Amino acid sequence: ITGTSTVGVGRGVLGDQKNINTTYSTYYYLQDNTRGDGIFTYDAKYRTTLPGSLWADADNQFFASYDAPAVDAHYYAGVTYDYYKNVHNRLSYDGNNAAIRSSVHYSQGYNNAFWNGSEMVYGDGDGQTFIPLSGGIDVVAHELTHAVTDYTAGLIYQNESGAINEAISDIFGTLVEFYANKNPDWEIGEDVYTPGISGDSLRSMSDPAKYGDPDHYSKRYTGTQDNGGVHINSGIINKAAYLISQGGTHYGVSVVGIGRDKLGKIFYRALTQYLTPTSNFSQLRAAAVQSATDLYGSTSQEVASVKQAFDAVGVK
Ligand SMILES: [Ca+2]
Ligand SMILES: [Ca+2]
Ligand SMILES: [Ca+2]
Ligand SMILES: [Ca+2]
Ligand SMILES: [Zn+2]
Repeated sequence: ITGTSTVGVGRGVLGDQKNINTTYSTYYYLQDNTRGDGIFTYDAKYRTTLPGSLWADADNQFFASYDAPAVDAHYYAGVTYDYYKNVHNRLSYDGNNAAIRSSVHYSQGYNNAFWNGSEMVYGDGDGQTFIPLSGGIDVVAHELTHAVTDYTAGLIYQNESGAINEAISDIFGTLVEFYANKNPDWEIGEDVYTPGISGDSLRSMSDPAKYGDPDHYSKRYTGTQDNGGVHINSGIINKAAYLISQGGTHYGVSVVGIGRDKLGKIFYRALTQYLTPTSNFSQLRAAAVQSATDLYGSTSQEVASVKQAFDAVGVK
């Protein structure tokens, strides 16, 4: 919409108050003109037709419970845009400031959120398994990161390349959660998963086996479910990424951590310069080693740690 840029105030899914960038033109819309070609938030009104209508509000105050998921989808797309721009010098997901569109209130009782190749889509959850999924900054950033992967490596969504695609999204969704310093951790989806149980999450990067996902290549799922285990076998890479960052001993192999910042720089380089659509886990190791080499030298501690981490999870 064409109008004046302004700032509104609302409450997110978890009850926190935040300011959001809006546009005024008769109504106040969830349109943030300050980032790239814009961040746009739509109401899918419990239907599955997309994108729905651009979110319009009469007084720029978003404190209704129906507004909550929109507030957070709009705000957390802005934080994810800022992370990629400030940390990695990338302007939006295509690297050329493409507009970011999200629709909330998709369908009824829908326990999922996803990047559909053109925009973000978020369900409200059924209220037991999930609450509205845009309340989870690691969820928003995990899904928005599929857009970057799609424009760069293009990892296909099946077998080992799909599991790498998923792990890359968990890694960067976690780094965005640490960048916003929103109670950060190495778990995924804990702010929006099961409102009635404290302390769990959908997946864990520091210990994938806590929820039954593999944490070593010898425990990888080889059947056909879940497009060959894309959400299951990502635990092997997530554990490798956690060890590169934090360090630790895993199945007797010791890794000296190099921290989150270097973890993000290595994986971002690996993703945008060496991964291809059919890369497998072994090619991922090679790409991460080559990236660390590029950045820190072939005889650095950083290359040594990337090697130890992949060795610890059985990827050669
Ligand atoms: Ca209002
Ligand atoms: Ca957290
Ligand atoms: Ca988390
Ligand atoms: Ca929970
Ligand atoms: Zn994903």
